[PDB]
Amino acid sequence: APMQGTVVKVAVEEGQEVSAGDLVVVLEAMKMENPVTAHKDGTITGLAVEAGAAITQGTVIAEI
Amino acid sequence: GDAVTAPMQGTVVKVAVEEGQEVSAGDLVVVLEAMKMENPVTAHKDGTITGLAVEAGAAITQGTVIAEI
Amino acid sequence: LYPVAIPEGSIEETLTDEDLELDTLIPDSPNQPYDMHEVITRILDDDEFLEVQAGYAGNIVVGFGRVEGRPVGIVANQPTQFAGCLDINASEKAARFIRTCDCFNIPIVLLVDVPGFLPGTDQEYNGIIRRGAKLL
Amino acid sequence: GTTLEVLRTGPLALVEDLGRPGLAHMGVTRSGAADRRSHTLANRLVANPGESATIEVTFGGFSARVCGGDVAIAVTGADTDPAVNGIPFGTNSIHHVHDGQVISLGAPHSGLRSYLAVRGGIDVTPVLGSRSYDVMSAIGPSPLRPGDVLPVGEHTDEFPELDQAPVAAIAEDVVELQVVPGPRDDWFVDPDILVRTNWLVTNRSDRVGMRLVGMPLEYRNPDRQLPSEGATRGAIQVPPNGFPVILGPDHPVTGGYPVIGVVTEEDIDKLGQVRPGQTVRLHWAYPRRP
Amino acid sequence: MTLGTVHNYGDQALLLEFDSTAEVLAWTETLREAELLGVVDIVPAARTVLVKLAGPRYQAPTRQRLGKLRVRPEAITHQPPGDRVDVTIDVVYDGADLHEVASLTGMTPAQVIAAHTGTPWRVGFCGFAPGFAYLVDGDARLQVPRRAEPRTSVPAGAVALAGEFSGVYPRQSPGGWQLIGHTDAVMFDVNRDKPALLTPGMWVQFRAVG
Amino acid sequence: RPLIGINDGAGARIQEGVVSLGLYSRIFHNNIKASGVIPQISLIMGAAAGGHVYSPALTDFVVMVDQTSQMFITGPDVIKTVTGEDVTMEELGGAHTHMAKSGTAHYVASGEQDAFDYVRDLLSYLPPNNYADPP
Ligand SMILES: CCC(=O)SCCNC(=O)CCNC(=O)[C@H](O)C(C)(C)COP(=O)(O)OP(=O)(O)OC[C@H]1O[C@@H](n2cnc3c(N)ncnc32)[C@H](O)[C@@H]1OP(=O)(O)O
Ligand SMILES: *C(=O)CCCC[C@@H]1SC[C@@H]2NC(=O)N[C@@H]21
Repeated sequence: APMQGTVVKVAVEEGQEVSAGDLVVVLEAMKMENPVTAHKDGTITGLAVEAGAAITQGTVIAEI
Repeated sequence: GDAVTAPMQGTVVKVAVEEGQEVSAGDLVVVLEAMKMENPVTAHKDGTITGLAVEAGAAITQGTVIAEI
Repeated sequence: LYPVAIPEGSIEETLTDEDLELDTLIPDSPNQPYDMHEVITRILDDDEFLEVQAGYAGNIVVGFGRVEGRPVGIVANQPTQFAGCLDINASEKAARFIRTCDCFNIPIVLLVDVPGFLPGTDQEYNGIIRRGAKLL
Repeated sequence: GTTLEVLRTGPLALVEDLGRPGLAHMGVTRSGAADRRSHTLANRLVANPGESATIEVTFGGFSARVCGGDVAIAVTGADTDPAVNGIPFGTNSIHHVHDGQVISLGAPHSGLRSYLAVRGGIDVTPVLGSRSYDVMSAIGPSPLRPGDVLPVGEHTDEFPELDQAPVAAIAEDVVELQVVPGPRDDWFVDPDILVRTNWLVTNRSDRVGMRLVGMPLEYRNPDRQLPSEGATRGAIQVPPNGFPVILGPDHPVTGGYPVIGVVTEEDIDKLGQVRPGQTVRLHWAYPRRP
Repeated sequence: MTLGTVHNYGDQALLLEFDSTAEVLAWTETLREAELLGVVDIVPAARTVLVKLAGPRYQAPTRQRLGKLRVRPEAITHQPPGDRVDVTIDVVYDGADLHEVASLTGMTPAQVIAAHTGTPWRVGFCGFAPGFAYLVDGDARLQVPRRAEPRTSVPAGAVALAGEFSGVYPRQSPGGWQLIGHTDAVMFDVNRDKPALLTPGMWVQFRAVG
Repeated sequence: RPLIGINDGAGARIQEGVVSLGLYSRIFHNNIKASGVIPQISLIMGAAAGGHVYSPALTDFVVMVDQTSQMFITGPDVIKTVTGEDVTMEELGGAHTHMAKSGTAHYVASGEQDAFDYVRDLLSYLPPNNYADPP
């Protein structure tokens, strides 16, 4: 997570394959919705966050 | 966990919410005075106040459970 | 002194992997900082280092350690604060530490990485000349 | 001439300068760089005049490719380990980038905003005489998008004579600020709660303002309305819910809530680096007395 | 009179307090003519003038100079000096609440819009949004109180009044006023040589379209 | 025997490089050896810049001439580039600044002859060395 914020959306299923440039999550912070974009193809493994949960900067959203 | 817990040993100078009040992550729950400084404790998750176990003027130990959910 | 057994052979014959971690420490760009504790803790015994005034004038690190059981005082520029510049507060911090070691015969090891003195009218008006001369 | 191609924006990237002052008769707020000392330092490092524009990158992550010529760059503010072709170079230092090389900023170890300056400045088209963007009115150059092309202006004849500036490390958590008391400090039952409280910065903070939580401030007369009055960057409003708000660079020209204090010009630029979840402490800059 | 109460507004600005908008606007013109060296901005408002300075170094010298200025008595007025209307605004009075809250003060909707059309409005202070302007010194029977609630989605060009104020919303925004009508005049546009159609110190009058 | 330096300045001779720094180090080391042994007096009569300033600081008395001598470690233009404040050499490092603010100066002479007079007055009280009695 690039910043502290609220997980307004989690966009993928546990274990789901993903392509680089798709969206994992959206965080409300800075009075703005910030998308989290997958940086490589892979499988979304152990998706550790729940919608509406608050989280703190640098926490792992998933391994990739 | 769902417990809101006191981060410090201090006295509850103000309770901001009541049980069954809806709260959102980052809303104020209580204020603790210690060392002549006053410190907020805020809700970690969206929910509604339950298990409320502190009151204004109570001196509480570090790690005291304030409320849940 | 603590009892320490000196290993035999040359300095180049006795390099540990922890010593070899120093060869890659310094960033390629002259301006990219690094934590000087990565040097201090590798040249001191057991990595053991008693920092003095850790919270004050963080652009210079001073403190005690041991080298083969001998107590030493370390005085090291810290690139991560003011790029390692000297200032009034660092100069006084290091000057009294050095004079305390010198009273009690503790050898001093200096780790130097200083681009200069910290520029500014606040330093000039507060006496960087008079108080920097303390570390000299 | 030289241009940058924006490969990645990071969470937000804005063109900024010293802003558009004096337009309060049009209702236009000054905006400009949130941390003016960092902005101006980056310009001075590249030997720009300080009104030349820079890119304010928020939470880092910005990346761009230099095309069409060599350019001198500097990055100041939040330490993002700025790098060229993956080789880091110093924050608060100049670097010379050759045609075709890639400039990248990581995530900031502390602070919030990094300013990328280029020799000759980011020469997008000015709006109302400034290249700054206002997040509240959206006046100014549009927030940068991937694939945006940024012109590099013609440089002055002066040359960069200093390789780096030493700068004090940005505080990681507790930020301590000097506040001028009032003018409306007499509106409150006990205004020294302002300096007796460890305020916590909420996730709602942005360029318009930073929103705190703490001990509620109590109005002396909670039904009292305020005639709206001028506002400035670093003014500490107290909305009637009792939680203070510190106005940022894009604050509205006039405000509706009592200003309990204003951060001294010594400290206002430190507000430009405070991230959500940091603690703030306030002290009166000189004795508050009614 | 000779000066208001003056507060430090930080170390970089000074706030002058006044009893009524005629003072604030006459003092604004006085400070504009004073050309005070080191001022960077002047912000008139509902009961105050804020002066912004190039830095803390200027605050005490400026506070000392302020005691030397005196406003021209003839410049304090509540009506236009040549009775002129500088800008005329076409408006259609399809207002959302001119009848429901306001006309119950006494004047029927037709009387409300006729008084509003027939009385000069001053362009007072400016704020809330670019090219939004607080019109003042209009007809005293129109002074319905603020709605005691926020609004939202208030249309671009929407014509409104509340308190002693009238005005036009330049864009979709969270206004707070009663709505009397609408105008298609472009209240703000950065590409117009005068981006704000209304600027403080002018006088404007609405002209009815329906 | 007392040592008088009439420092004038401009720092290290940049073309000669690091040797000028080694000679500064040697001059400072001798000022420290001499410290508390012989009276050391520094007259500042020009822009003592950079390395030239630490030697006066290590001497016992520094006499400056009011409008025409300055000391600073780093110049106004580097100060401008880093800190952004514009300052003149006189404001940054003049004799008034080193008297009233920095506390480095011991006298501010109205001219070079007045500075020489004050140095002769100082020497009239000081002994030649710590093993001698004051005159
Ligand atoms: C450790 C010590 C250092 O790092 S010193 C680094 C910076 N050195 C300086 O230049 C000192 C600071 N500079 C200044 O503020 C002024 O230039 C000083 C030197 C104090 C006064 O110079 P000013 O009276 O304006 O004369 P000017 O600039 O016209 O120069 C006259 C001639 O002097 C020479 N000069 C001067 N400083 C140095 C120096 N440090 N090394 C070598 N040469 C020096 C200039 O080159 C010039 O020679 P010429 O007459 O042009 O042939
Ligand atoms: C985000 O919540 C900060 C808002 C700061 C600007 C707004 S504008 C309308 C209110 N009036 C004022 O003076 N500040 C508030």
